[PDB]
Amino acid sequence: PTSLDVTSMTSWEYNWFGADVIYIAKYYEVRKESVDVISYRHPITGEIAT
Amino acid sequence: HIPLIPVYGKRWFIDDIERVEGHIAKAMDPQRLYNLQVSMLADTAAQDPG
Amino acid sequence: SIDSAVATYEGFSIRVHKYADGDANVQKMRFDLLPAYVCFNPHMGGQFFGNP
Amino acid sequence: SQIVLKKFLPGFMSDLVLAKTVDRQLLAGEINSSTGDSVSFKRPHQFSSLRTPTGDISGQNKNNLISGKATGRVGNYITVAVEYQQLEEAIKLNQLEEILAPVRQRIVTDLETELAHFMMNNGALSLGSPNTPITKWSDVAQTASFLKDLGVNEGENYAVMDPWSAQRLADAQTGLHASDQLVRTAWENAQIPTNFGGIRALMSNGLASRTQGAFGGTLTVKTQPTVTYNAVKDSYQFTVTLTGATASVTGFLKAGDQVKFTNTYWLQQQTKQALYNGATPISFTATVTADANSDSGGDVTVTLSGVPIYDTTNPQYNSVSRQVEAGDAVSVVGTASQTMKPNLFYNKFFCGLGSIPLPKLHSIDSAVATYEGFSIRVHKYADGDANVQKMRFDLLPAYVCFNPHMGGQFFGNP
Repeated sequence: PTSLDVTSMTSWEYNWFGADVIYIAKYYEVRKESVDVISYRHPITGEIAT
Repeated sequence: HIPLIPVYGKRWFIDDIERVEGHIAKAMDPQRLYNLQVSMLADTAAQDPG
Repeated sequence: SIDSAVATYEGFSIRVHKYADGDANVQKMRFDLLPAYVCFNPHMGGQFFGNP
Repeated sequence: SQIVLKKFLPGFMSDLVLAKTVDRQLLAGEINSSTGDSVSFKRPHQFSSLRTPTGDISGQNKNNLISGKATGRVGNYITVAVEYQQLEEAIKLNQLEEILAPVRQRIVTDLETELAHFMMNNGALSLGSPNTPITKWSDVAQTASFLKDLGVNEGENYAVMDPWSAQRLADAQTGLHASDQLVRTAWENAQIPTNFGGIRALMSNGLASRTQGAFGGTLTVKTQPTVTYNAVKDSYQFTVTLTGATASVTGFLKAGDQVKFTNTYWLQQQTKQALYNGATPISFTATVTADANSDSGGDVTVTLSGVPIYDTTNPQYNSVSRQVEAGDAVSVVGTASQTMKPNLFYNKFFCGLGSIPLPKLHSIDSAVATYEGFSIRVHKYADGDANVQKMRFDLLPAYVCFNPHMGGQFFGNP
């Protein structure tokens, strides 16, 4: 059953007649992560490449 | 693609419903008031000639 | 000024009102519907059973 | 006397150290809508050893596996409500910000008072005569010495004292002989340092006070109670009947009094050896939970927190040298019916504290206010046809006691 509207705001809706839609949402976050980079140093066609 | 090509005068998306407007919808009330005023003046004027 | 919503089922729309009594600290919901019936002509329907 | 300024005068407030020092981590967001109104934690296990000189003994009289519990529950609501004829109320106080200040303070003060009452009702350990106030360095160092003697390590130990006692300790500190920094600090600000005698000393003015409750006669236990770990593995409470009391008195034993058993001593929980306090052994004591009356014949049935486990089939859980049996002599600390404000000492893992978030009431304007880690829900409505607006404030606490044997009361010892 997917009928779990996310916090259906019900913010003073004034209208006549209605629609049957279900509300879902997207959630964006930013995080600081530790990642290890590899430095390739082949002399051919430039050498330094991280 | 679907071979149907829609054309709109003015279109907006207010509350989950596509709402359109042309160039006549805004002026029906003054016109249908003017008609009533003209008729109600005409019959009253024709009522009493002299 | 009462929170409400509309639900659909088999092409029928039902209005739900959610409100609360404050001092008693109770929350209550109600779903409402209003039907209307008409009989155009009695001579176009009835009950049928197997004849002997 | 008609012109009125818009600035409120300063008022009075209490102090808050108990909530900040108690553990608010383990029970945090655990009583949800799915768990229920009560949640429980596990208990550590203890084992006992056998002493035999042979090795091909693959079959013998082994240990047993028994699991304990510690259950925490919710409390009553904290509510303050105000009503007003909004005409008169808005004539001279607009938008109602000045009422916001003394409602959160009242709620938090009530929460702290309830927490102190709960702690002093559920604590087990006791020290010193309630008459003598705190005067010297030993009166504070004794709590740390006792706590280290029992064997508690995990956590930090705290002791809370009234403002006047702290002043006496500062006066004693001003008499030191070689520490210039301590002498100067005590002379200037009368402020004792953080670690006082090995335990963290704390100053609090808002501290619950209690009355002893009239008692008299030679008390003694009448029937041997059941104190096996099977019986007391879930609540750490036990019920005992006493005789030899006064004929008929209401409120014979109030909530929080310490009943001391003379011939049963504490045990160092790990090594299972008795405790020696320099010159005398330390006796067992328990705290009354609810008010207990006396019927004809002086038979008083009282429920005590903190149990003298002396199981005979599971020796590994013993905590008292000998089993309490009928005819033993007991006493009650303090005098007949005096009233006093006790001083507290406790480990960090003695009691818990939590709050239950409250959902918004439907079709009622509401808001959330944060204050010293506590969230208060504010509701406004207009019930009634008297042109009266109504407002309410809500907060819901939850309490738990982990182990009664890591806290209690302490006074001065003359």
